[PDB]
Amino acid sequence: GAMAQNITARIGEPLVLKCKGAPKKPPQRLEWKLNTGRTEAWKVLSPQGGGPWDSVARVLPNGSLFLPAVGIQDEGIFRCQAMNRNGKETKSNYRVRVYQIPGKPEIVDSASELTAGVPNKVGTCVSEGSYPAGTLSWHLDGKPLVPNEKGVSVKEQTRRHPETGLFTLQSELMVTPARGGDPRPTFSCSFSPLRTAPIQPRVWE
Amino acid sequence: GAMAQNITARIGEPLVLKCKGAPKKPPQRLEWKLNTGRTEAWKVLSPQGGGPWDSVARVLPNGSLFLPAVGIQDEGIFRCQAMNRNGKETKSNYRVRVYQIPGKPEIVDSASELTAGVPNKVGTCVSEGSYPAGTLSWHLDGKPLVPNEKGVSVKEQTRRHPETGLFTLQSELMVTPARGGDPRPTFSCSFSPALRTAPIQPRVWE
Amino acid sequence: GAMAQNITARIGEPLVLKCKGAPKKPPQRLEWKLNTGRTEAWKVLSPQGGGPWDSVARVLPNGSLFLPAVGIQDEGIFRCQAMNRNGKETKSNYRVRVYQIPGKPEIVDSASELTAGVPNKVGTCVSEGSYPAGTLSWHLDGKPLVPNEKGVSVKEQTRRHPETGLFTLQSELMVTPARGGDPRPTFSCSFSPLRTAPIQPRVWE
Amino acid sequence: GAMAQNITARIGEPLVLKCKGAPKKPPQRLEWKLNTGRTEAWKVLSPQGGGPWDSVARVLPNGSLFLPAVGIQDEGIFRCQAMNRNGKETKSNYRVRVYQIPGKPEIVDSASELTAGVPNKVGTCVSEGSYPAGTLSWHLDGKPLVPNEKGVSVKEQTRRHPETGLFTLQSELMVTPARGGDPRPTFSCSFSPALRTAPIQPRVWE
Ligand SMILES: Cc1cccc2c(-c3ccccc3)c(C(=O)O)[nH]c12
Ligand SMILES: Cc1cccc2c(-c3ccccc3)c(C(=O)O)[nH]c12
Ligand SMILES: Cc1cccc2c(-c3ccccc3)c(C(=O)O)[nH]c12
Ligand SMILES: Cc1cccc2c(-c3ccccc3)c(C(=O)O)[nH]c12
Ligand SMILES: Oc1cccc(Oc2ccccc2)c1
Ligand SMILES: Oc1cccc(Oc2ccccc2)c1
Ligand SMILES: Oc1cccc(Oc2ccccc2)c1
Ligand SMILES: Oc1cccc(Oc2ccccc2)c1
Ligand SMILES: Oc1cccc(Oc2ccccc2)c1
Ligand SMILES: Oc1cccc(Oc2ccccc2)c1
Ligand SMILES: [Cl-]
Ligand SMILES: [Cl-]
Ligand SMILES: [Cl-]
Ligand SMILES: [Cl-]
Repeated sequence: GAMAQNITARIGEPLVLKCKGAPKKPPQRLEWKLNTGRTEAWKVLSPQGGGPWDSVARVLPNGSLFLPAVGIQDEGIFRCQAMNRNGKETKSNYRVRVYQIPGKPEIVDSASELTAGVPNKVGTCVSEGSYPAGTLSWHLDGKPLVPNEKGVSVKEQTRRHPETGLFTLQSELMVTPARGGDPRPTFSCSFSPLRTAPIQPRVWE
Repeated sequence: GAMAQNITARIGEPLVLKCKGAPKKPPQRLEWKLNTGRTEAWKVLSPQGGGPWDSVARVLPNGSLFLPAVGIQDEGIFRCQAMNRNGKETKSNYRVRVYQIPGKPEIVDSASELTAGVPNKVGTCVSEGSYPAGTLSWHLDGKPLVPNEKGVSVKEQTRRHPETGLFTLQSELMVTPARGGDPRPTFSCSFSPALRTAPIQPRVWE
Repeated sequence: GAMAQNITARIGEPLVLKCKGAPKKPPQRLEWKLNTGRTEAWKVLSPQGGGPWDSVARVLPNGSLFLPAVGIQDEGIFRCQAMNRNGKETKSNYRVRVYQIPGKPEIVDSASELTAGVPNKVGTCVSEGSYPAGTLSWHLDGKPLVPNEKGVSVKEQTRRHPETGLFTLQSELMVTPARGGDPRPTFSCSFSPLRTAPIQPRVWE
Repeated sequence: GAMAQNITARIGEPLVLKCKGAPKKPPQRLEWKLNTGRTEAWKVLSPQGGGPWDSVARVLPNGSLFLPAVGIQDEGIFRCQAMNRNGKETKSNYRVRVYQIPGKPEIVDSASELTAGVPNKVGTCVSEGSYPAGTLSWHLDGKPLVPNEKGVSVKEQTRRHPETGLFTLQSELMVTPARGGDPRPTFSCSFSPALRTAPIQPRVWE
């Protein structure tokens, strides 16, 4: 596309996009065009407004575009063209990316004992309400644990809320502990674009 | 994919999908899996149910899957696997395609007079509330008018309702009437995937 | 989107799109913009050309846009803006939809005998090389046969060529013939957006 | 979907996916199913193979699935079901995500002088050949520069190669230098999903 300002917009929150170069208040010669999950190619929005789009996005008195509560379908491109009192045309181009932060992840199941030298199910971590999905990461004593790296295995499931579209992640960690290591290791789970309480199992030689 | 029964489901209407080979009532060994606009790959649904999915699709006592009101996002694939009393497994595979019929199309503007031998704007037709979009067709004396036929030109605009996702179509017809033709032709507009407009009958000058 | 001319373009065939209002030959003040399966939002193409896009679409001397062989990814929107010798701006807007016609469908398996009053597998029809997929229809004595209509059952499979993206369809027809009907019915299969040879089984009362 | 091993596969490189629990060599009771950019829902692949798919993915003697050179359209889900000698079934489920690393980013234009207290165009950075697109980040004296921070503005353009589908990024940085700061700041550009540019060191006037 064209040169644009990247905007990250949280779902459920308002968004105001500036129409650069527009007169401070009406009358203004300006037009907004957007191409999002709600449109078939470009949709034109004018200061007059009207219709179904008045429930979604409206042009404010200062010419800015206002969305009262961003949704997944508002991802896309938003552009304004305005004329100033003289007659200079000014363009504003925005690439809008939407997101949602999940709740704190939690460990829903965990082993209290691990046996060194054999594979063990360490635990299951769940995260609810992210957009886009993201992924869950595991940590050992505060250091990242790399999946499928000869001893560490991670499997993950992604499910979508049928109405909101937000993602729930469920990740399972298996480890083969090395003999002669820490007997009370600390494991934790985090959401990769917060972190869980650490679980502290016992390891046997 | 696999061999499936094609199902067409109207938006807003209920849908019942049969789980072939399931026992008539509980207990039943059966499982539904669906992959639609609402899922990340396959979602498993069981007779027990529960959770957010109970507002969208639930397994009935006879093992069928029931959606109270189909939406655009229910397009996709729906499968059941069941075991009968004897113990034979039976699979059911459905490809669900969703649609909505628009209201009757309307002519929102039309010429009352056309001049033969020059291009004329005949009229504008609008259709609201289709899914998928479809297209608008023009007719002259009950015969189809083919766009871009050296004399017939058609332009069309498709807009999407920002909350329902249903389409509104707006089509403009221009024609160059041939000298020595019908002086009172009849034009009509139709929705193409009743649904035809009242005909307009302008006057043509030689 | 905006008011556009709908263009249907066959895959593998050239496409020429007119830039209305452009001067007949250079120099011309004109610009093409396209948004297709090949682009991230709008891509601008100029008469000078250059780069990777010269293998796909180029502006001709008369200002028209030329694609030597349309592919699936050329579906989308194509627009031109030009200035004439005076200075009138003219816009051209095209919505391009791509397709491919399959080969003649064929019956790959068929019953030679049907028993009235019970379900029978009548036959299997295959169509190769369509885009978009389309569907296969069955006919009895030249009349359409409606699927899942208490006596008629149709199942269909759609597969995609891994490299070309063209679709292969396979449809199976089952019928429960009505007692006291035609003893030598004629069935045929057709591609719905040609037709097969009719199969003519024998029916028993 | 279901519980799966996440696999990251570089475009143009081979990929081997293990069919867990399959016998080491034929005969094997196993089946692969994949749903990717190349398929309409699930495609079944067998050890026998054959057809157009033999140019893309084939089952090896040990039952693993092999793709000689991954492409963008191989993103998706790959599953195996096998039976061992005893007779136990084992399933393998993979979620395959494809990527490509761009070339080293470059500064294609830069200011040699900046004026404190006014907005200045610092430079333009370009990255070619990423998948998915990614983004370009700017740094000042090794610290991240946050866009739209009342004084820092960044605009970016993403273009797609019309035949390979790989992305080219172009990012422009503008800053309003604060009076009384470093007179020879160092700016650099980096690719964000080595891959950092040489730093530019303009002069700033008070
Ligand atoms: C490249 C670029 C950046 C910012 C705005 C625009 C507009 C536009 C937006 C609203 C109204 C009229 C024109 C256009 C166009 O459509 O030509 N291009 C733009
Ligand atoms: C090819 C085909 C047709 C109809 C149903 C299925 C199921 C299934 C559906 C629900 C529960 C368990 C299995 C599967 C599978 O997943 O193997 N394949 C199927
Ligand atoms: C609504 C409509 C119809 C046909 C062409 C255009 C262009 C355009 C195309 C190429 C170059 C410059 C402008 C624009 C725009 O971008 O404003 N809108 C258009
Ligand atoms: C949930 C899950 C994990 C891994 C493999 C499978 C298979 C499968 C794959 C290839 C062949 C036969 C079955 C199925 C199914 O289709 O039921 N479900 C699976
Ligand atoms: O929608 C509107 C409302 C008022 C004036 C207007 O005029 C412009 C058209 C295009 C670009 C800039 C200005 C457009
Ligand atoms: O975009 C919207 C959507 C709904 C209503 C609306 O009208 C307002 C007037 C004053 C304050 C806030 C909103 C504007
Ligand atoms: O035929 C099947 C296939 C898979 C599982 C199954 O067992 C279930 C019973 C109730 C609910 C969900 C699953 C029965
Ligand atoms: O790409 C080009 C090449 C030459 C002239 C030109 O000037 C225009 C810009 C936009 C619209 C119409 C004309 C654009
Ligand atoms: O769009 C293209 C693509 C490849 C080559 C090309 O150059 C030609 C010159 C003369 C005749 C035909 C083609 C134009
Ligand atoms: O474990 C399985 C699951 C499904 C089918 C199967 O039998 C096949 C043997 C060879 C090739 C394809 C299928 C074995
Ligand atoms: Cl899901
Ligand atoms: Cl729209
Ligand atoms: Cl397929
Ligand atoms: Cl592009």
